[PDB]
Amino acid sequence: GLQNVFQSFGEMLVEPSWRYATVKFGEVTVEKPTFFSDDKELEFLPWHARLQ
Amino acid sequence: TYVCGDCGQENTLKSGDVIQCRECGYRILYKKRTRRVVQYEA
Ligand SMILES: [Zn+2]
Repeated sequence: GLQNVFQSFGEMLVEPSWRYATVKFGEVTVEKPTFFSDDKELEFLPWHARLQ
Repeated sequence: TYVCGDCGQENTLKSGDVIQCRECGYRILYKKRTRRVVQYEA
């Protein structure tokens, strides 16, 4: 589902008026829900999100 | 006394900034029951 969203859009060329900008998007990679604490990247559970 | 989640270890950290447990990255603390004499009705 995410590849069809990130692949059906066409980025227009950034022309303010040489030097112009053109950005693009590649493959979609979704990670797992972790916890960005002070020790390390801990395992994040759905009841940890419910209690905190 | 405050036993933490995901690991069996008491903390007893009654401070205004200490909210997590020692040697454990989680921050969920359960209050431990103190053996006091309470009464109920049957
Ligand atoms: Zn702990």
